[PDB]
Amino acid sequence: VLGLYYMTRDCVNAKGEGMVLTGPKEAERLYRSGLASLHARVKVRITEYE
Amino acid sequence: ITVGPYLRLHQCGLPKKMALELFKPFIYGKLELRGLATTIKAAKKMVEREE
Amino acid sequence: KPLVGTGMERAVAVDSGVTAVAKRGGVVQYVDASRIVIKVNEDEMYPGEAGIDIYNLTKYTRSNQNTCINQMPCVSLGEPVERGDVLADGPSTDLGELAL
Amino acid sequence: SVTEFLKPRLVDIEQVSSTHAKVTLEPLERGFGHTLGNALRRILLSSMPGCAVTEVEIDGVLHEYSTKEGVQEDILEILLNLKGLAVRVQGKDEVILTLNKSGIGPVTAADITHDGDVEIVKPQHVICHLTDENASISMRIKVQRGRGYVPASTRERPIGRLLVDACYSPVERIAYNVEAARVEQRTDLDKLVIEMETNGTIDPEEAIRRAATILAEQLEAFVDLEFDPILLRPVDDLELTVRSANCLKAEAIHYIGDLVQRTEVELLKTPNLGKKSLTEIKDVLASRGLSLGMRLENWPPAS
Amino acid sequence: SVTEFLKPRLVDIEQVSSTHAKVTLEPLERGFGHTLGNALRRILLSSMPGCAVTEVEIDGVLHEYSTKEGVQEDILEILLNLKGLAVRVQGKDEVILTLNKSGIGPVTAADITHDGDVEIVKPQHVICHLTDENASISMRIKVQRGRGYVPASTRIPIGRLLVDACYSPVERIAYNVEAARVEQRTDLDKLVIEMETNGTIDPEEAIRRAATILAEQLEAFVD
Amino acid sequence: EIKELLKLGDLPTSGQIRLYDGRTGEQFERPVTVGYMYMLKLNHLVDDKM
Repeated sequence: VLGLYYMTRDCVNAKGEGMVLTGPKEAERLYRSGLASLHARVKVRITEYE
Repeated sequence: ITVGPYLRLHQCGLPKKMALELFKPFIYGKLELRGLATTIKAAKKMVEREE
Repeated sequence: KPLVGTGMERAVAVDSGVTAVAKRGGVVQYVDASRIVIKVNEDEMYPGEAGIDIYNLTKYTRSNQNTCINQMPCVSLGEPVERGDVLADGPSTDLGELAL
Repeated sequence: SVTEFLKPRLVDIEQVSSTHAKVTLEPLERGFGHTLGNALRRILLSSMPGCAVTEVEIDGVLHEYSTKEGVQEDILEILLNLKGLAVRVQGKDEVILTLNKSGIGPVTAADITHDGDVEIVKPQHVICHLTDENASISMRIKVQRGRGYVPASTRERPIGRLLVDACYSPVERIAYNVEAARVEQRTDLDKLVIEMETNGTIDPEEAIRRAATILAEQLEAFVDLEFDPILLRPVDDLELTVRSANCLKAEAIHYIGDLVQRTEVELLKTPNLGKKSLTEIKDVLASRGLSLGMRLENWPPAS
Repeated sequence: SVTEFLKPRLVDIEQVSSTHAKVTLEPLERGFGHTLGNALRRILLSSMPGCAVTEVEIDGVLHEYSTKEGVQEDILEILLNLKGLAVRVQGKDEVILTLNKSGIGPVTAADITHDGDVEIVKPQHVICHLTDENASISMRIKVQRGRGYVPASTRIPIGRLLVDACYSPVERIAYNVEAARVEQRTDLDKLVIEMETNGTIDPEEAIRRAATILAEQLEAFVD
Repeated sequence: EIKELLKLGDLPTSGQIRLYDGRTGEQFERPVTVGYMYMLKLNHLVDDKM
């Protein structure tokens, strides 16, 4: 619960704030390489199934 | 009991020295089945020696 | 020894009876991993007596819980000791301080 | 250019002391500093070969839970002291050193009997003390080469020989740092500094080379991509009579296993086989420790 | 017997798709699974040669947050669609392409002006949508060659809209370490790698090239 | 007094340092508390329970 709470939060003016991503995979690729923070507020293209 | 963080939801971790004692008659039957021990005493001795 | 203690270690260690404490002062005449022989000072000696104290240490004896009881010397050859000093460390003891 | 990685070289070696050293690798393209450093640290910590003491024998003692007259340390503490002796064996993978001492005083590593191949790097290493004038100690110390950590329990011996746990790794600790490399006309190159603390028995350059060799050797696969003998004796080994043997060969039973697997009811209904012959067959089987009605899987054994 | 280490024996490959693979290696010495996996992952994420779109220019649009009539989507959607374009370049290290299309429907990758030296691996990759009948889209696309990933915010004319550069052909790489045993030795490692590329190169080639790149960095030390 | 003693030994006053991951070499995102504690071994051995 602590880990899932820490990863799913937002911070004001983090590293990589305001950029646009083409999906979750690009988000993971950015986070692993250190270019963006886990709390940055971005705009991501998401596909959901109903 | 300790914690295994790698197990899946239907799995538990059992020490093998306990499993040898608990499942002994099944081991006797399996040893006899494939011919490794023609008699019960041979299988008992083989299990005792822990081959 | 505990790096952070409260100062009650020495009282518990000495007042427990697991460490060999000198009965009289003097100089360590002979120290060994199994015995200690102290040459008592002249003024504390009784008349008509060769003044020496012999301390036999207990080595690897069994306790009520099947643990080990073993005393180790903690003094050097030919060094002064005063009445009340600790000569051997019992189980869970470091230089007369309780150490669990 | 676009696909041309500058390849690091070993540039500088600094010897702060006998057990402390620094190594410099330069140059490094962006992102390779940590990539090389962490792998090298893991390999150096885990898999460096060395030499260690594995057995001891003292003349008067029988086990490590005793004490020797004239010695201030228990035998267990003497073994714990010998566990940390830093040796260097040059030619062989095994050696036996001898120590003899007498008289009041400390017994240190400088008192080990001299030998050619074996080198002691810490002559001041205290082994024990002698507190009696007419007291002596003499011991045989077994040293051998290995890697990792092999406890005594995991690995008959005469009474009086004492085993010791073996810690072979010479490396005590490794650290590393990445700095800015001042190459001629670029500012996007890194310099790796590896700080190494050992026990003095391995040279830093050979440690680095061994770690790199292990890594490159491991990196190749990626660029690439019983029945019991009595059951096997022929049935004619049994001393069967003529009629029983003819009946059995009339049923195509040539090995002991095939006869064994037949149940008694099946053999009762065998033509020309009277009950007397069946009882005789049971007798000859029971003489050797077998019975009719067993069950085997994966038969015949393809032979 | 002191300089010999265990090496993999069961290299199993499972292709979940044409660009998604899972590779299993076992057995390995204790702790080498993490070393090899992390080294390969860092190499494949951070440093891999590739070719990608860098900047764009559309005549009708001056600033990024403009609005182009006749196009169902918006400008940032067009940039996101372009960023995912997978192109192989063989001749040079800097090319220019142009897309001019009019009508109604999906403007896709197959409509880009065909150039022999360059190659598009997915002609069916959507670029944009045209709604009005009298709607025409004209744009120029610049492709360069590089390594890894370069955000557009690092490099800060008119209409020269910057696009994040993703040169490395790896879409996603992950790894895992499990327990494996030989008969006697039971504390061994097994390495599992799961990776997806963009279609320019197959996963096996990506792993081979990463291993080659890492192994060429150790030449000055290997005996 | 604890903070003064930490200052005397040239250690951070807050009592938290920066640790690194042993498997990936990557710094943990937040400072971690490191120190020395006195541990005991109680007389409940698994050799007896099994």
